[PDB]
Amino acid sequence: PSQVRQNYHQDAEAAINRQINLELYASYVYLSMSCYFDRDDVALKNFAKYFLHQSHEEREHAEKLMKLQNQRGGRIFLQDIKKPDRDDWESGLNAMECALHLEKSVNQSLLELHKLATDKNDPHLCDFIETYYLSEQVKSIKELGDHVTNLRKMGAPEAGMAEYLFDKHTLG
Amino acid sequence: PSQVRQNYHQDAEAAINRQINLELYASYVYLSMSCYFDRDDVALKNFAKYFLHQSHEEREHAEKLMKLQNQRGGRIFLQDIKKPDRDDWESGLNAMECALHLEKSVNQSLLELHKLATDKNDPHLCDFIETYYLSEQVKSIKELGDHVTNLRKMGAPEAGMAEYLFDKHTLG
Amino acid sequence: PSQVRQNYHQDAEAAINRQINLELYASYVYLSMSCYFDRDDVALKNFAKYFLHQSHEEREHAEKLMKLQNQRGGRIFLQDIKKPDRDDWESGLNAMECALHLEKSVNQSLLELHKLATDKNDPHLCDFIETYYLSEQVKSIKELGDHVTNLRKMGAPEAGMAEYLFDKHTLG
Amino acid sequence: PSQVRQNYHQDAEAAINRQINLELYASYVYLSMSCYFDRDDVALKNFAKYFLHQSHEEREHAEKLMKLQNQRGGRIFLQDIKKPDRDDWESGLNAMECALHLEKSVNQSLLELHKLATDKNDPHLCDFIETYYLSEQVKSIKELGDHVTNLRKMGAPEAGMAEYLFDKHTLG
Amino acid sequence: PSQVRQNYHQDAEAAINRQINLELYASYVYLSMSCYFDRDDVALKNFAKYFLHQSHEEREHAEKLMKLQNQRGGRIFLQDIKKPDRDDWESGLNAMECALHLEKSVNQSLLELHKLATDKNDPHLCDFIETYYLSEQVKSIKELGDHVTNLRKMGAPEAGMAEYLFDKHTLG
Amino acid sequence: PSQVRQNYHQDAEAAINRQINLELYASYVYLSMSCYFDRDDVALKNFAKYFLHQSHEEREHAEKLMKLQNQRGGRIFLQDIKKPDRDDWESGLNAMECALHLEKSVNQSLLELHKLATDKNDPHLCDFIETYYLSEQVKSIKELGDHVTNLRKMGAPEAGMAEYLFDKHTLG
Ligand SMILES: [Fe+3]
Ligand SMILES: [Fe+3]
Ligand SMILES: [Fe+3]
Ligand SMILES: [Fe+3]
Ligand SMILES: [Fe+3]
Ligand SMILES: [Fe+3]
Repeated sequence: PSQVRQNYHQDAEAAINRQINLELYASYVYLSMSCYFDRDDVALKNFAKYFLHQSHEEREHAEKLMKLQNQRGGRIFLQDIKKPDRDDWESGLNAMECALHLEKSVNQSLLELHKLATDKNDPHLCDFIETYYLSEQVKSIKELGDHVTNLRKMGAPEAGMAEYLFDKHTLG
Repeated sequence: PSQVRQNYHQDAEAAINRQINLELYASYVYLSMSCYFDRDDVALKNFAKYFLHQSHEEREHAEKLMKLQNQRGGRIFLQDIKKPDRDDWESGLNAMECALHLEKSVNQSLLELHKLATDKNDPHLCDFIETYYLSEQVKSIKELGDHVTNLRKMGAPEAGMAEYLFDKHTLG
Repeated sequence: PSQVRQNYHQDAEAAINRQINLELYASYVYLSMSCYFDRDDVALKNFAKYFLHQSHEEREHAEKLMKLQNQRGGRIFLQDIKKPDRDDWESGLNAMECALHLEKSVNQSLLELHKLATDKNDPHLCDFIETYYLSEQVKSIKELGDHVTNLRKMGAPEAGMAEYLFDKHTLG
Repeated sequence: PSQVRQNYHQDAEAAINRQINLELYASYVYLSMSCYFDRDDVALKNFAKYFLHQSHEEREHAEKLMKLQNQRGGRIFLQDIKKPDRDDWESGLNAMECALHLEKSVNQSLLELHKLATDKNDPHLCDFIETYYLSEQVKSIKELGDHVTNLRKMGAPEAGMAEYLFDKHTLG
Repeated sequence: PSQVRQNYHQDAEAAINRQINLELYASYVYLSMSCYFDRDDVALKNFAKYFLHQSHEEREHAEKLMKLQNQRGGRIFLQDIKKPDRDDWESGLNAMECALHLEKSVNQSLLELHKLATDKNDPHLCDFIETYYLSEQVKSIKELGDHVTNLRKMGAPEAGMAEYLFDKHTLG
Repeated sequence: PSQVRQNYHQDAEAAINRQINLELYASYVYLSMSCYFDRDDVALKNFAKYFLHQSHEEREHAEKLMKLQNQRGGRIFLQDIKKPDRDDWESGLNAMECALHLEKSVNQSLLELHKLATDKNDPHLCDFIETYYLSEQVKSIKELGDHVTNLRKMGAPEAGMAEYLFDKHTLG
């Protein structure tokens, strides 16, 4: 074993490698949304800015899980990063609704990982997930729900001034 | 009697204890409106800010009446603070119309208290109500009437951009 | 259900609404103690200052629980705020001993709420209670015990200089 | 066609989408090298810093090609990002020699893309590749050759002080 | 019982007194290592500085456990501090390997204490150990493993320039 | 012998190792007094501050004797640090009287060590004890005698305001 390794089960080492690939895939989906809003037939620059910011945040989450795996004396194994489900994201409203669905699937995976660390009696790993990951997911899910509510009430997508004025006043 | 007590009738001491409970109840109604606009299915953050500010102002009015009762040598007696009439406030327009009705009922109670101090020949108590309470109620009632007029003219609640743009330009 | 709701049981939503009413009641008891020390027949101004500070801290605790209920997608329901047990608090020593009893009853309710979140497997709710509530209650209970010990040793209430010199040197 | 499109052949649009996937793959290989030097059985922190810097530079190259494709009125199509050839990189010398081989394969692909733009008479695309890509590759290839020369002369890998003192004096 | 005591079992009070003696013993072992590197026949001043810093950190850990025992209303009982296993520590490499073994034995004792607080349902005591002790031990164990790896690769102890150049470049 | 050793007798080397253990024991007794005044049933915070300061001063005296032993080319040998005589120190007056007795026993040991260095003709060792130790002990003994005199005249321990007002005005 590694000279530093203590109280660190092989099931937890394997589950951390699965979470690293999921954060890298989330970063790639947000990059694809950012490219779509910069097309000349779409042209919404504060929507493009917003999704490029989310893409860089998800890469930082991934690089912080790699640091934890080396600190406990586990070994990192990388896999393929699969392509997104779509190339064309249809509208400002539909992109926000797709992002809300993604963030809820990442939160479900983190809750399953906390349950495994609890069953293996790893208190350091439980505290790391609570402190750096769970409170950030709850904050992101609430912001995306508030954006979907306002866009639906203004009459997006059919009311043509709706996505233009939301790009200026909320995302500006 | 208290060693400080002079020209202070027992009817006025009892009427001051009734006004203290009414300001505490007004503060609780504005807190309930502030919580409603922060729901994920409502999401109007400048409406939530506005009503939380009114809730803190009404508590200051209450604490200033307690100071007056101790200065004249009367004795404070507290009662229950009853719950608001509603949990769901329906829209931005309906909440402003409920607040206009509340502020007019607080003003009516203050006018009845000035009439009692006039009949008992208490000039210090008449001047305190004129200086700190009557000119603040007239200013608050006029502001709420101007907000109701603008929201009705923009087409709230059915015109979906109306409450969104009023939250940005008047309450911002 | 709310579009944001995930891993949030209806028993926990109901227990959070009970804790909100208990913090609002604690805030009202400290306001009643602050009024008592400002009477002309009592006249202890640093005792009055101390309890008005505790009353404002307990309102902030309440408003922070309302924010958590809206973030997880639950619904806030308000009740009556009942009046305190007393209008006259007898002395500086007796008021500190009543406050020590109140803070221990609020801590017991928070420990029962952490036990319920543990049984329902809600790690986000467990961490919120640990981080913002449990370490503040332990710190408040120790300060109140140290004030009761010093006042009893100086000979309060019968030694008339005791509460006067404690108001100047500890609460000043 | 797009309303902005002028002098932009479909073969060049397809070749730009192939270069975008190659820069994203280069960024992933440098991230895998950075993780290796942070293991407790390797522990070379200025080697880890150096490769994390190269990984972030290659992502910026990719995001700048996406901007060019939208400016000329072409359409971006993403593919899978394949995993690196290795998980264990053996030594400081072997990692520098693998990086020199990678940078020469990226330069060969850029030279083939300039030849295609020359044959299609696209002067704007020729100038973009010359100005932002060709002079950066020649500078990177020369730096990596100088690092390999010094490490071989000091006696790496078998002379144990060689990689330690190069980490302190050249990469510090 | 103490007037402040709530939810605090006598087994946990006894286990906290055992951890206080273990941190005081760790502080004494690091002081003995610091004296050894200041001998005229050893003369390594950055090694002496490094171990004197660790000795002062372990005393702060002890004094913070005493504060917790008084806050929960338990009673402190002191024992003898036993002498270290050695007076002569042989080399820079052997001292780092002895320190790595000590830090892993302190971490094992803290994990046994978290398991006891979990079984007694003491959430305040669980959070204190997680927040102030577990993340500091994991960070210290990883640093000591990286120092042992570099010293072995440079050829310590037999390669006479190895401990001299590590004292200048890593501990400087 | 050590290459630096000159005019340094083996009896003096052995007497310096005995004085090192006595300063470490004095530091441990003052730490036990500091913990006692922070109990919730005692609660005297300027008494707790005062004794924690004395505990840190006695550790500095010990670390300065270790430096002298290495400078003259002698060898340090550590022993057990025995536990204090008491866990409960009864009052502010009784703790000051115990500290006065301790400081006089440390001074007696230093006078016996100066007499031995005089008999062995070691002028450097005589000057070190005069310059750094003898004038500090005479100053500490006089301060403790003045504190005992004032506490006895104010009526401590039975006059309950005595230790409270001395904590505020002399130790503040
Ligand atoms: Fe994430
Ligand atoms: Fe008012
Ligand atoms: Fe509270
Ligand atoms: Fe490149
Ligand atoms: Fe420690
Ligand atoms: Fe001393």
